[PDB]
Amino acid sequence: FNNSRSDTLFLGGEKISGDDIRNQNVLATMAVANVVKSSLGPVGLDKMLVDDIGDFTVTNDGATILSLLDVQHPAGKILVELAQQQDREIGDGTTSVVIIASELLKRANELVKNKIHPTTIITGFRVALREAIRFINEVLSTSVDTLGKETLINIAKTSMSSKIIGADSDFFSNMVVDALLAVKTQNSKGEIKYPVKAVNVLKAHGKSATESLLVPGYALNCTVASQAMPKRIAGGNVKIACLDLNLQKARMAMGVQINIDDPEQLEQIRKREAGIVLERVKKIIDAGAQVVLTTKGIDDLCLKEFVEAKIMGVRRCKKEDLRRIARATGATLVSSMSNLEGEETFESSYLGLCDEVVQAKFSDDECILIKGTSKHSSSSIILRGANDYSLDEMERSLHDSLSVVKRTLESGNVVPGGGCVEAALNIYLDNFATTVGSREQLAIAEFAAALLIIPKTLAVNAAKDSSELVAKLRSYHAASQMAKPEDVKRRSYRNYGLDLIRGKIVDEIHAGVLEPTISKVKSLKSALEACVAILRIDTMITV
Amino acid sequence: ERTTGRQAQISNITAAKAVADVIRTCLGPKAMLKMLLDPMGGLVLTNDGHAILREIDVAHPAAKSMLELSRTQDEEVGDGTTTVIILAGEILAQCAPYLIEKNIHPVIIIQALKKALTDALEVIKQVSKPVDVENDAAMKKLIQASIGTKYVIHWSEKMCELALDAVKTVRKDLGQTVEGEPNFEIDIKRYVRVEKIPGGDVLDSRVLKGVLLNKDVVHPKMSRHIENPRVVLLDCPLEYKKGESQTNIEIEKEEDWNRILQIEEEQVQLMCEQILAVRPTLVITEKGVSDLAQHYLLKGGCSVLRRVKKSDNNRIARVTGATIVNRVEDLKESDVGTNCGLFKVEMIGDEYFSFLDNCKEPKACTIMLRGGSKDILNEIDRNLQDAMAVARNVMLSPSLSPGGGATEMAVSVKLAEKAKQLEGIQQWPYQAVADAMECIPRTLIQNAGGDPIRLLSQLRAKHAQGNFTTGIDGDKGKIVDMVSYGIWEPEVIKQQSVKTAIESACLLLRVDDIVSGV
Repeated sequence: FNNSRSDTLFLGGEKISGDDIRNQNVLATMAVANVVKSSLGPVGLDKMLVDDIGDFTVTNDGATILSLLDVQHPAGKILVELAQQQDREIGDGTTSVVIIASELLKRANELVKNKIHPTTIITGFRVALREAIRFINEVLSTSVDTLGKETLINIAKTSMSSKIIGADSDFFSNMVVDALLAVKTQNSKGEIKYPVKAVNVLKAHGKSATESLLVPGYALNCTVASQAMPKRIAGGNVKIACLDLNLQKARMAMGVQINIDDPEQLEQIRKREAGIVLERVKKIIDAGAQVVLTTKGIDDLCLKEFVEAKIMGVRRCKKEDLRRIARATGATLVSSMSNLEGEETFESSYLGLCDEVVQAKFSDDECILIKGTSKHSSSSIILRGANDYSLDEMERSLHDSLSVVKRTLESGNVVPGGGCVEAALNIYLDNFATTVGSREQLAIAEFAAALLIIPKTLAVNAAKDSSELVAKLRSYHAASQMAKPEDVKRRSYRNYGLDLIRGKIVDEIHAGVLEPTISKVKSLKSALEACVAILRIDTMITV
Repeated sequence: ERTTGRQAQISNITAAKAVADVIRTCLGPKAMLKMLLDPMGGLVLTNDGHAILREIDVAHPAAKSMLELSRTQDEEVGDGTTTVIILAGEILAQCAPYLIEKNIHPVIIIQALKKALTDALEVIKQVSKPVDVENDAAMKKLIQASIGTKYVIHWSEKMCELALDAVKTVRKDLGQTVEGEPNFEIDIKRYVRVEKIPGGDVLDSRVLKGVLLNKDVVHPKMSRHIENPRVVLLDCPLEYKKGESQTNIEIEKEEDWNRILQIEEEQVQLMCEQILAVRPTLVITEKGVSDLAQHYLLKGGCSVLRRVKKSDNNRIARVTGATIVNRVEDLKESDVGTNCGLFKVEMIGDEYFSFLDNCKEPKACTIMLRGGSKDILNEIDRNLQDAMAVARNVMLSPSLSPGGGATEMAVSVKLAEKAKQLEGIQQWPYQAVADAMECIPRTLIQNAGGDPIRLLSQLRAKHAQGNFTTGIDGDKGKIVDMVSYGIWEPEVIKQQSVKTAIESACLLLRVDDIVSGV
C-alpha cells in the first residue's frame, strides 16, 4: 500500500514518482478534507481536537480544525497553509476552499488515468477559472431591496432566530434594518460605509416589546430637574454645550468646613462662591448656548440664570453619550474650562450646531433628544419587553442583529450564497467546455463538476438528501441560462439556492443568504493555486 | 489517530455509558460501596459520587466531558452530582439505537432533545408544590434534610440559624422597571463570605450585617460605639511628605537639625488635619500610620484602623458608603458611614478584629463562626456549607419537587403523553428522554434491593392513572407517597439536573469525529 522499495536512483533515500506519488497526493488531500468537510454551513456539526497531552477542544471553526490537524504529508499541509493565508485576506471560507481543492485534485487524478497530461489539466483549470470569475461579475449585485421593499429584514430575523427577541422579530426586524438604512454615511474620501458603532440603546420596562421606539438622533439619559423650561426648545436652531466640568458653586476646599458665627460673613461667602461659578454660566450664556449638557450637574443658582436667559440647562448627563453627541454637533467635550486666569467657552468654540432639541418622556425613562446635527449618522433605540431579563437579552440581540446586517451591507458587491454561485458556475462552465473542441474541455468539465461538492456538502450537513437538492438546484440554474440569451421568461429562476432548514430550493436574494463577491473569487483561485502546486509534483525524494 | 462518523458516535456514547455505570450505586440513602484500586498498594472505599469520579482516571475525551458536567453541576447547585451523570449517560444510551439502527441524523437527534428538555422543564414545575420561604420553622425543616445522618446533627438548630439568616440577608429581593429585576439572585460564595475566629463554641456563632475585618488598630483602647459614625477610606500612608522633584538640604550648624525634625512633624500633622477637618469617627488606611499620626488622629476623637487592603476597603465602602480617596489631602466632607451600630475592636481568641456591624442590608453579609479549636471551626464551616447550599436553592424558588424518583417518573409519563402528539421523525429521539428519565426510580429500586421491573412498572402505573407524588421508599423498597414520606428537593436542583444532562448529551451526540493534533 505504502510507496517504498524504490530500488532505483542510488541516493540516500527513497524515490516515489508517477502514479504512486499522484495517488498518494490524492489520499493526503482527501484525508485533510475529510476532517474539515462537515463544518461547512450554519447547520453543520462540530468536531473534537485532542492534543498529545490529554486536553481537547470542540469547534466548528474550519481555520482551527485545519491548523490543529496532524498532517504527515506535505500535500495536505499545502491546503492547511492555504487556509491560513485565506484567513489573512478574507477571514472566512477556509472550509469551502479545502473542500473544493480536494475534489479538484481527485478529479484531476481521474483525468491523468485517462491519459490527459497534468500540464493540460493545470492549463484547463486556469482557463476555467478566468471564465468562472467573469461569470461571478454577471450575477454580482449591490445593495438592493431597500426602496419599496425590504429583504434585509430576513437578515435580522435570522440573527434573532436564537434570541428571546425572536418572538417579536416580525415587528423588531424593521427597527434593526431601518436604523441602519437611515444612517448610511461616508466616513472619509467617499468610502461610502454604514456606521460601525451607531444606534445607541436604552431600555425601560414600561410596555410590551412592540412598543419599542426608534429615535432619529441621540437620546441622552438626563433631565433638567425643573418644569420652568418647555419640552421643546430651539425651533430654528440650537447651540449645544457638551460639558464635563460641573457648574456647582465654588468651595474653599472639599476637606474644609465653613464655620461662621456672624451671618453677615456667611452670606458674603455664599455670594462670592456663586460669583466664581457664574463665570462659567455667563460665558456659556454669552457664547449663545441654548442647551447646556453638563455631566457633573448644574447648580440651582446656575440653572436659574439659564432659565431666565431662555436657555435649557440639563443636569446629570452621561459623559459616554456626550462624546458622540459632541462630535455629531461639531462640539468639543470639555473636561475642564480655562483660558489663562479665567474660564470661558471662547465665543462658541466648544459649542456645536444642531436643529432641534426636545425633552421626551419614555414611560419610566427620560432623555434630552438631539436631532438633526451637522452630521450624526446615528440613532437611538429604546427597548421594551416582558421583563428586565428580556430587556438585557434584547439589547444583546439588537447589537448582534445590527452587526450581522451591517456585515452584509458593508460590502457594496455581494453574490447569493446557498450554492447559487457554485451551481450557477457548474452550468456555465459545462457550456463553456463545449466551445473548445480539443483537450481543455476535459479539465473544464471536471472543474465544473468539482464545484458541486459545495451544494452537495451543505445538503449533507443539513441532514437532507443531497442528490435531490443538488439535482433541483442545478435545474433552476439551467433554466436561468436557457432564457439568458433571449431575456424571454416567466421567471428568471436565477439566484435560487439551498434552504438548509426546510430542505427546499428558495430565492436566496429575498431569503437573505448573501456572501461578498471577494469570497467567491478568492475561494475559487485559492483552491486552484494549491491544486496546481500539488498536481505539479510527479516525484518525491525522501532522505 | 482518528475516529470518524459512527466510530465517534459509538465511542462517545460507549465511554459515557461506562462513566454512568461507575456511579449507579451512588444514588439514594442506600448507596452501595465501590472499591477504588490505586496504582499503589492502597484502596479507597469512599462512596461519595464526586470523589469516585475524581479519583478514577478516564481515557476517552467523552468521559472527560462527563466529568466536566459533574464539576459544572457542583458549581451551580449543591446537589445533583450523580443525577446529571447517570441521566446524561442513559440519554446517550437511549439515543444510541436511533443513531445506528434507525440511521437518524444527529441533527434530528439534537432537535428533539431540545424540545424534550423544554417539555421536561414544564412538568417539573407542574408537579412541584410551594413552601412559604418566609416561615423560618418551615425553612428549618428543609435545611435539616442536608444536616441529618451526620455527626453535626446535634448542631442542626444553630446551622439552620446561621444559614437561613445569612442567605435571607444577601438575597437580592428587588423588582422595578428602572434598576432592573435581580429575580432573587443569591450568590452565597461572594456575599455570605464566612470568617472563622478561634474561641467559644458553635452556639456562639453570629451572622453580621456589615464587614468583619481581621486587621489590628493603632491603639487597643478606643471608642467602640459611635452616635453619628463618619468613615474615611484612604490609600496613602500618614508619614513625612516628600516632593517629586530634586531637593538639596545642606546643614552646617547642628541647631538646624531640630528645625528639620519640626518640619517632619508638621507634614505628618497636616495630613492628619485634613482627615480631622471633616470630623471623622473611624479612619481606615491601606498603608501604615506613623507613630505621630496615630496620636494626632486619636486625640481628635476618632479611631484609626491600619493595613486594610483595597479589597477590604471596597467591602467597607459598600456597608458604610464611604468613598475611597487616594491622597490624604483630597479627602471630602461627603465621606460618611452613618447608621453603623458599632466599631468594635474586641480581641477574640487572642487576635484583634474590627467589626462594622450596621442596620443596613446592602446585598451582603458575613458569617462569624466561633469554636474552641481550628478543627471545630473547620467542622462547622464544612458542614454549614451544605446547609447554605440548600437555603440558597430553596430561597431562590419556593417550589419543591417530590423525591424518591417521583419527579423523574412524572416527566417520563408526561413526555409519553406529548410524544404521541409529536409528528415526524423527531418522535423517536423525543422518546429517548422520556425513557432515560426512569434511570433514577429504576436505580433507586436496585439499590434498595427490589425488583427493577415489577416495582418500576407499578410505579409508572401509579403515575399514569394517579398522582405524581408516588415514589420509592429508600429504606423499605416499597412504593409510597412522597407527602406521607417527605423526601422533597428544591425545584432548582431538578431543573438544572435535567437541563445540564440533556445539554451535555447533546454536546457529545453532535460530534461525529475526533482527530489528533497540536
